[PDB]
Amino acid sequence: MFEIKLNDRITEFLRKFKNSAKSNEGIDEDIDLFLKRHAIPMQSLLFYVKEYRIKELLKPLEFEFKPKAVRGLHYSEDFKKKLEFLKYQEQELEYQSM
Amino acid sequence: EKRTLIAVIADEDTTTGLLLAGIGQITPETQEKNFFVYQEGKTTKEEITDKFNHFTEERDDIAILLINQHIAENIRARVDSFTNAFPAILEIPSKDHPYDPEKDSVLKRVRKLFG
Amino acid sequence: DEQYLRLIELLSNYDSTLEQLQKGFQDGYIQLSRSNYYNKDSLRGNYGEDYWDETYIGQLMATVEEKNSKVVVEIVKRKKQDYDPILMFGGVLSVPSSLRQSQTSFKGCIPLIAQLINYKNEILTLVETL
Amino acid sequence: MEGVYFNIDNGFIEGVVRGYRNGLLSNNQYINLTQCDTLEDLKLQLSSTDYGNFLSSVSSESLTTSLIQEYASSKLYHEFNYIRDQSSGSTRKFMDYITYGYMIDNVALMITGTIHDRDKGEILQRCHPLGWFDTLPTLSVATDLESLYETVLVDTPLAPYFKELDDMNIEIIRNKLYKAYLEDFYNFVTEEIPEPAKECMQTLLGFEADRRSINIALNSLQSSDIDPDLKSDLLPNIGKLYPLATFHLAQAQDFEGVRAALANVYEYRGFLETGNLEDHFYQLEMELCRDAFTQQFAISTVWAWMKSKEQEVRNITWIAECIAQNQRERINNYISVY
Repeated sequence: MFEIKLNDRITEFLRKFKNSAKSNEGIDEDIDLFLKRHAIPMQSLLFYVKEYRIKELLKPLEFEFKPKAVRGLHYSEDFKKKLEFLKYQEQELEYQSM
Repeated sequence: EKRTLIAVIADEDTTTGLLLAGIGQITPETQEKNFFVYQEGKTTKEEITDKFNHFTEERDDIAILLINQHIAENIRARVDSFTNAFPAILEIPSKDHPYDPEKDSVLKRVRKLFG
Repeated sequence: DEQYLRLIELLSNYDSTLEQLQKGFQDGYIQLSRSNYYNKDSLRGNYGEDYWDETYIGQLMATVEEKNSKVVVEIVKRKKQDYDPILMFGGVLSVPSSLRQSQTSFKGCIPLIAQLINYKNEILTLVETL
Repeated sequence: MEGVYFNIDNGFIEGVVRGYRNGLLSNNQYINLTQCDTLEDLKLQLSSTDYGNFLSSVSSESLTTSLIQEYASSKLYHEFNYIRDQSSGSTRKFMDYITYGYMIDNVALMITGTIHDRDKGEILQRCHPLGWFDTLPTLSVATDLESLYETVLVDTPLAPYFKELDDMNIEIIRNKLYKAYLEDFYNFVTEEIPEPAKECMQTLLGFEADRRSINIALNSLQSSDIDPDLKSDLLPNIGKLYPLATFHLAQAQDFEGVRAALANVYEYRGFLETGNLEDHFYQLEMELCRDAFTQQFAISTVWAWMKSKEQEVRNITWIAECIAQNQRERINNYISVY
């Protein structure tokens, strides 16, 4: 549903894990992707904490929520123009037909 | 504890889904309508707050109050004012508005901890 | 404090549940919608209002334990009105095969609803504790 | 010949209904709707078709898939009622019969609401406009057999079809009513409808009765209390399955037996083998209606139009659902032959 922002504590702990028990190929690749993604799944964070147990837990929490879908992203420009024309006609209808 | 019934304020389709799940339209005894069918664009904050108060203050047997999350977002202030333990409120996803963690009280409350 | 790590784990169990709650409803709705489609066998069309029965006593009953500072809630069969709710929509001959899938998804949501309530309460207790 | 005498009474009606047929969304228009990504965008796009401003009374925010379905269906019913108004004689009987199915649906809905503890006052808001009749609210006196034919239904045109009151009993009454009604309407078509429309409506009613027979046969397996005698009483005598395959379906008490019975009929074998059955039934219905529109001087064009426009209302609704729910990966699951 949401990941954890890559704050200073997150970055430092990921760097430590990269050369720690979490240095496995899959775990290291996931940590690198999170650094690229600016956030890590918090279940993976708990797994890395277990591997280390190290760094403290307190940090400036910031939850990266799953981005909301952008409505109309797949619209073609011709479709956008068609919708705009239809919207103009609908707006006109409110008083042209009055 | 005498709380043994479930209350819902929801959309018609979410209410239909909950009915299909097994929730009933009225309590097993002294049955009363426990479903409020919110309609988009046809219900003001006053009605939603009134029914929320109806289910949270009265109807002492209501253990769980299931609310479609858009309804809660409409009346977020009232829900934030609400504070109790016998009745438990739970926002559930709607047909057109899926569950949005950015409008969940738990996320903000945990973020306030900074740990 | 090391207990914070457990909090994260707790949150994980919350997060997954939300997704398992994001589905079930998400599926339960679309199949429900697909049941409005296939409306030829339905009484009126869209499954919703005009199909419900106020006389339907809930097949599901929720019990509050209150056995600790963390409130714990469970959902079980309610203790005739206590009939299978799909029959409410004409469940013997007229419901589409997709309404049954919708019912399955919505039932599968309920244990996740109870779990989500429990985890929300535990997270709030831990927030008040820290 | 059909056109020699058809246009004396049904010329204007058939022309108008053929115009409505020309108003059915083509696959291109369905694709354009599919490209829409919000309900308000779908409303704008749908305003460019013959649906026009049917949703002008609905603001962009108040718009919901139930409103879209309700308004499209209201447009369809207003068009059908207009065509019925222009109808007289045998055509008027044909349209009255078309409304008889929705009258049966309304009877079943009212009695289901009655056993469900909903007052008739609110249920009448859900009754289809086509199925309205004077004694509709009076029929549901109580949850007992004294209702309907015993007190009020005798005044309705459904009275001849009636020759306890639990949900299962409600559905048995509804299925018996469809069985009798479909038999009576097949008989009326055979005895009173000119030859091209006669054969077209016979084929369409055969398909409708077969759709029912198959659905009842399949669904009664799910731990239903309907004995094979009752099932035989529920299957219409007019379908393409009658009498061999109908008997096989009635006696069959397992899925494999039902599939064997369907395998006996060429027109339907393959429907139960794969894919969702209702999709196959809808595709066959649409193909039959599209064929029915090739015949010019036929009143079947009315039925073929109704069941076509009704299908359209489903499609426009299903898209409206997938757009509303962001289930675009299945937005194309509609049936469109035009």
